[PDB]
Amino acid sequence: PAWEIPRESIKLVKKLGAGQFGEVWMGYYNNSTKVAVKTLKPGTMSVQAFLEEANLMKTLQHDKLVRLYAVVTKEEPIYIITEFMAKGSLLDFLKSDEGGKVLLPKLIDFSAQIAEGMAYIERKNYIHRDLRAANVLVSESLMCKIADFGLARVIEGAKFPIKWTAPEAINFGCFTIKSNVWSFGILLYEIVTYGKIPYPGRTNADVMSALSQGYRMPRMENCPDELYDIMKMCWKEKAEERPTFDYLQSVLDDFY
Ligand SMILES: CC(C)(C)n1[nH+]c(-c2ccc(Cl)cc2)c2c(N)ncnc21
Repeated sequence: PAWEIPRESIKLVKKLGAGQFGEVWMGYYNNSTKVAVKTLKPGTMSVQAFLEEANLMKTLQHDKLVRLYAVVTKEEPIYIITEFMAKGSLLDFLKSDEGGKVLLPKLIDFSAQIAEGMAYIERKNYIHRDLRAANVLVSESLMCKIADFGLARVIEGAKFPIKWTAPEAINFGCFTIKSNVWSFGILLYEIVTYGKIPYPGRTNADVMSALSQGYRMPRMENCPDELYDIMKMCWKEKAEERPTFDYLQSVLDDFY
């Protein structure tokens, strides 16, 4: 439709990350606009399911969600062209020297921005399924935007993140907006700790056992009670008893 553009009009300058699925490049749309280019390495999938991500983005357009600009799907290397996010993924950023020197003020803001984009997705009636700091991107103005809608659904190459996935989603395959709320609470842990792996020292297997036994991550050092209460809320066993992303955005804006 109005998303196909001729290869010509895209210049790939510098590589930003290799996957076992493709590359991400910083580039230019006809010299004027800085863009990111998601490369598909052929044979890996699914020159379609690679595009499922882009197809989903055509519908999901909010300011705190990475914006699609265009696609190139006619020659053998397929591209997804999006808004370029200068500071990379939220995970990477929080771990960098610069990220290590941002105080809670901005961390809570990061957190609340993500809660905002998620409040759009709930409203829109979608689920992300793969919500975590590595799937949040940061621009120059320190804006957080949600990316990677590979697993996003309206109700395969895939691999949902065990340590981020709600217990009823693991055990009964039950993915809902409320399961995303669980994932968000884990993303709060990620933010607070400056990009530490959840459940340090535990394998996916362990975690999960331990979840079936009512285990929660104990309150972490350098995390205020009120914040941990928000985390604890997102982890309520009963999915129905977890907050909405609107309540999260409200409660998060109220730290001052
Ligand atoms: C992995 C990393 C951090 C280098 N990365 N990944 C993407 C990205 C590109 C296209 C889509 Cl469809 C989704 C995400 C990205 C981006 N846009 N801007 C800056 N860094 C990006």
